[PDB]
Amino acid sequence: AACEELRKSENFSSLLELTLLVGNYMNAGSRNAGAFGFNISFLCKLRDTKSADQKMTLLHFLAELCENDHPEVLKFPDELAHVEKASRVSAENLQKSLDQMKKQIADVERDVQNFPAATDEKDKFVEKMTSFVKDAQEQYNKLRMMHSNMETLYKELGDYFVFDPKKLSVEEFFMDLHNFRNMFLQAVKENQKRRETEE
Amino acid sequence: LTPKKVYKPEVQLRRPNWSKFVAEDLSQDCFWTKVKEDRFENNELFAKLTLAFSQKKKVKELKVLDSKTAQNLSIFLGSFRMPYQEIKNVILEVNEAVLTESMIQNLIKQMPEPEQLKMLSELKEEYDDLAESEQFGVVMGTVPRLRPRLNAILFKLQFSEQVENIKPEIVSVT
Amino acid sequence: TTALVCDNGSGLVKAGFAGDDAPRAVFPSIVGRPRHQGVMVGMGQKDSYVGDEAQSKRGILTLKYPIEHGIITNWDDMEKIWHHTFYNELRVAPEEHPTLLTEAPLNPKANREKMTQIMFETFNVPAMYVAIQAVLSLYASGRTTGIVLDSGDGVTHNVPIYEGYALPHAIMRLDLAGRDLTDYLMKILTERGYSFVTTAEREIVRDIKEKLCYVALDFENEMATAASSSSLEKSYELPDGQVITIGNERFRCPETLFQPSFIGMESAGIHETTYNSIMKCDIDIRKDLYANNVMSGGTTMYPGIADRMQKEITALAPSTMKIKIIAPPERKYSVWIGGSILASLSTFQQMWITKQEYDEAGPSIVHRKCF
Amino acid sequence: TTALVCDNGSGLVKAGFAGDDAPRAVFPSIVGRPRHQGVMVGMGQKDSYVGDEAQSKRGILTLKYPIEHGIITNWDDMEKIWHHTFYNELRVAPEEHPTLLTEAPLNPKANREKMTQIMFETFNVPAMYVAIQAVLSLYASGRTTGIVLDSGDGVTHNVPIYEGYALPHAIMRLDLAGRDLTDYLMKILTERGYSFVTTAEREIVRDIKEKLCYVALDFENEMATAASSSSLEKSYELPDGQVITIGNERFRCPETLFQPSFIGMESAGIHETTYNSIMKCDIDIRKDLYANNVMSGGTTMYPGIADRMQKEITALAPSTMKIKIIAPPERKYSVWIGGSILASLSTFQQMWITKQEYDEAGPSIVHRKCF
Amino acid sequence: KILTERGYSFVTTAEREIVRDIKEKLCYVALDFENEMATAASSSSLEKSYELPDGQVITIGNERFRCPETLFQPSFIGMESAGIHETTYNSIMKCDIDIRKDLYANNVMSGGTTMYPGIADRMQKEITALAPSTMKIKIIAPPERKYSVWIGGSILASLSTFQQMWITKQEYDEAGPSIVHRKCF
Ligand SMILES: Nc1ncnc2c1ncn2[C@@H]1O[C@H](COP(=O)(O)OP(=O)(O)O)[C@@H](O)[C@H]1O
Ligand SMILES: Nc1ncnc2c1ncn2[C@@H]1O[C@H](COP(=O)(O)OP(=O)(O)O)[C@@H](O)[C@H]1O
Ligand SMILES: [Mg+2]
Ligand SMILES: [Mg+2]
Repeated sequence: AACEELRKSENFSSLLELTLLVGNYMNAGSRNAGAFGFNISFLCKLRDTKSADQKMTLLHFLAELCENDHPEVLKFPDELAHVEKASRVSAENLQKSLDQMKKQIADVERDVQNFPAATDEKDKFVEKMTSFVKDAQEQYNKLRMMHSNMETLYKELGDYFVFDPKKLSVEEFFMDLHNFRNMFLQAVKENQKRRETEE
Repeated sequence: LTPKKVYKPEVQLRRPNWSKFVAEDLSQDCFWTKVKEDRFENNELFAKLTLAFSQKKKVKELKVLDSKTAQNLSIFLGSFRMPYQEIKNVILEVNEAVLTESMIQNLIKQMPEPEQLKMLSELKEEYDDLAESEQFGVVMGTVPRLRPRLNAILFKLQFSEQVENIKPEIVSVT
Repeated sequence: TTALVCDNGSGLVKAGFAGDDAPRAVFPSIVGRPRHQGVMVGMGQKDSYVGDEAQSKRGILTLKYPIEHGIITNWDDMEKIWHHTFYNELRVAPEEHPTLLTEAPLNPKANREKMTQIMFETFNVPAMYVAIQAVLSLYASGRTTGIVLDSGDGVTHNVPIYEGYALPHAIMRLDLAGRDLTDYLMKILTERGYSFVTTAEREIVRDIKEKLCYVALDFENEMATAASSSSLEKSYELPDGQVITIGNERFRCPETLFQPSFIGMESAGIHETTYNSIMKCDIDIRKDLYANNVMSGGTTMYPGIADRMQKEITALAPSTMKIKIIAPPERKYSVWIGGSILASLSTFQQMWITKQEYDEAGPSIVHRKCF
Repeated sequence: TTALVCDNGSGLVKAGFAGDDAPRAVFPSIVGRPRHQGVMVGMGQKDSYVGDEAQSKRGILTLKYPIEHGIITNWDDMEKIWHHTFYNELRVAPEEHPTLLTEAPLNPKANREKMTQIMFETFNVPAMYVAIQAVLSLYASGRTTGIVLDSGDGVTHNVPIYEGYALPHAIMRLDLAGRDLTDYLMKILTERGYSFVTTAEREIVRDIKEKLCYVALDFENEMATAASSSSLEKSYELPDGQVITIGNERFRCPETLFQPSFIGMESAGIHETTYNSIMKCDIDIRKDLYANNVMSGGTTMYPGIADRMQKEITALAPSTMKIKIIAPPERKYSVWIGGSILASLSTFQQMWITKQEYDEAGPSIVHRKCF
Repeated sequence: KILTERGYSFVTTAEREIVRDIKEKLCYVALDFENEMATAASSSSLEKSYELPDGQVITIGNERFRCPETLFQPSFIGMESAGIHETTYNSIMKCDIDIRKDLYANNVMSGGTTMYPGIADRMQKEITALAPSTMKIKIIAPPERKYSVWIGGSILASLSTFQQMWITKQEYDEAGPSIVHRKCF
């Protein structure tokens, strides 16, 4: 379901150009002078960049600049809807469990074939366990086709996002973007509180 | 592609220290190749970024006492906070409700020499101008014959604690 | 410039000036919020009441403690505690007065980080310092060596000090103190039919614990005496006028301090904590530590605790040691009195953490400068 | 008859047969007792859980270590450990199988006396032996000469051997190993906010130390690296699902092995202990001890310890000598493997302490027959 | 209290049985309270009718899910205590840290007050919101949970090991009526 949902990109364009222009002026003469880009998970640490008087932050200064110059950039964090529901990991051991499932069903199907004739009327092994293997191989092939559909959709997103299956820790990718959403809403509300206090 | 604008500010500014992406690691269809941040350029923005993100008297004259004696007395006098003549009266009355072992043992350990206490007693007319450790040595210097008197003070205050220790030991053996 | 001492305890804030014997502002640290529908318009209806006002109007308030076991959880409520204890109680400007604070040992460091950050940013003092409460109790005792058991409302800690040299490998922290005793008394008062569930009733049970409870010298003989005859039973008047009568719960409440397994905690009592903190020390100082058991904090304010502590330590120690529990009558405020010593010392004036050192080194100098 | 090797270490009992390559039964030496109230009648409610079962049900148990610093304190608990490792893990009869035990040097003699008396009266054997662990480690290294630093969970001892002749005046014992590292990690984990007080939480902090900790090559550069950037920080999942993240405490915990003054001990670290054990020997053999520094024990299982040990000994030794730290990959079980050598040797069969010799000589043959 | 909003007055003790029958028959627990309140305010789809024993017919809307919402929200009836899901979470968090992974998998509900047909999904959503995300929140709600406590008594009284734990007549006559504290829990 998440591979079928993940088909959309961009959104953030305008604030990253504003932060890089302000940030290259701050980092000029340092190692980070003339930086072509910066990390999206670093956006929580804009609040850590305090001023000289320690009354406003770089997060507060960019929010005050957007309130004055460009009053359309501030509608960015309402577009971030599935950022909070993108922080999980579930891979790897599904193949090992299904290979354990395929090995154990074949162990059951071998010993059903190798069992002798039932010498008692209470021995109801042969009727029900053949129906179990008929149930299990039907359910495993439902699982194997869905895992192949899981592997094809993971390979389709590998061609879509032009990435090989190595890149992970997406839960730390989107927690910082969700925390930047709450930090920017705090910084706009603090700047509106600071303007109302000065009035 | 083009290199970024290498700014040269007059004042060194506070900066966020990110891990940058160089032009070798940029792809063709990345976001950073299409960045047009020079439309956001403003000299007032750089001016605001430059502007925002750029009785006690304690000496004390020590006429008689040295530095180490005056320091350790005033530490204990600050620990105890009694007036000096009140300390003199409780010693003279031998008030056993007030007096303890650790008060007396701190008094003997931080007591100055009797030659220093006699020299402090010779300058009683300048009592308000002396230091707080030196004010205590004047009031303790009001009693003369220091080492015989203080040992007699020491044994009397220890006698009640000695009787309360020795007597239940004898009764327990008996 | 007169300094300030502000012991931010778990249950009661004790603040006042330096150079004074008694603490000027002693008030409990609670933040109240109304839980009912206000129908009368106007009349100065505040959304929050801090301190004794929260004690006064507590029938229509939910009371929150911002400190739990020495760790400040809610920080805006702690800012309301600090704003009330500076501007309303003391009526002082914080930017013209230094303010020493107190802290439990083995505290998480981010509490010290945010305490230093609020004390240098919101209430921007010229200087502050964070110290240890047991060193202040050993200051107020007048001596130099000794082991201190300081037991407040959240934290009971044993710290040994010999000749001004502490031993940090023998500091023992136990999270069992007067709020746990108040909750245990709220648990055991339901046997007699009296139910106390809300936070308004917790103040009533705490007042019952402060008035009527005491430490038994022997637990089993007192339990047999209270089971046999109704001579130990006492009465108390509730604010609605009902009279309650309690028996063995007078001494079952502080007995959790000597037996923590009443409230399901694995660790041992305060006497075994004191004996293990003595035995963790080096051997040649141990005779000095057996003779100078200094007690402080309000949880050691029961009228049976010094004789029980002497009996338990003399049971644990060898027989040729002079056990002497130092229990002053002013031990409830004594930590503050030690702050009144340490703010008034002439040699302490170089040990302030300044504003300029904070601006140079960030909020990270409080680990390197303090102990 | 096949023999048994039962290394009764402070932390982990390692028991199994003779001639094998790997120990069959590795399980920690804890005895658990329930500390709450049972409400369900029956259900096989044991009064004691021993070993991995005490690891499994550990949320309701108090876990007691029978061994502290190589000295067995509680002897009935050690009888329960021996009963579990004979009857439940191995499922063996000790009346028809010999047993070799390992012991730290400079042990009190009555520990060996009661070990011999329990092994000869309660779990009475045809024969048993008590040996030194460093001799077994030098057996498992495959060499005749060498200095052995063996560091289990209570005892870190340096013993040098040249050509099968040990020097008893150069044996250096230090009571600092992985349990003190566990307690120091419990002390320093409370700095970040995570509190661990019970005996159940000691196993969780021990698992954190086993999975995440490592020996730093340079402590000042690693502290500057961890202070600068959060690249060394690592995350771990608790059994209740909470996730913790630790930084410099990955390498501050084994740094007590090179700096004991963090936990208040006066004695020097393991590198100067090994260097003084080298320099206490005679002058001809020191080069033959400089190239054969054999490490053993689980506490030397950190993935930074051999290069740090080589750097510190190379700093201490003269420069014209080759320092070679012998660090096998199987050094955790290696003492047991040395027992699996020494039980299989044909010359060792005359060195058994038989039952007739014990019944003739009392419990006094164990001092003159062993080391 | 809230059935007097629509014009139906019930003040006697005889009428409490009728309001209890209305609570037993028609009430249910909403999965989300705000969305169900907006749904009931928007359309008349959730409204149901009940027949009084004299012959009158009442019709109720949102009061089907405002009455058992007080279990998850006690501040409707003016109580300082928190809801049953936060009480369950605090009783889990008061336990030791090793056993919580069992307890999150073994939420057991009993009593007739947990017999509403919406309560288990709401309880699972609230505990799943409170717990960390790596925990399997399982709630065991059998269909015979109204009398299951009694059934557990019929488990315990028929046990062979419970024959030694009875308080006899002779122990009562020895120790007075005070042995039940030391013998039981
Ligand atoms: N007379 C008394 N008897 C017993 N306990 C008391 C008494 N007076 C106060 N207390 C307890 O002491 C606590 C206050 O201690 P406090 O001085 O705040 O210590 P700290 O500042 O270390 O928290 C209160 O919670 C109360 O329960
Ligand atoms: N991989 C590892 N990394 C770090 N420490 C370890 C590792 N494995 C074991 N330890 C530590 O070493 C100890 C085990 O060493 P061992 O000699 O088996 O102890 P014992 O024999 O006394 O039980 C454990 O207490 C553990 O703390
Ligand atoms: Mg305090
Ligand atoms: Mg070992």
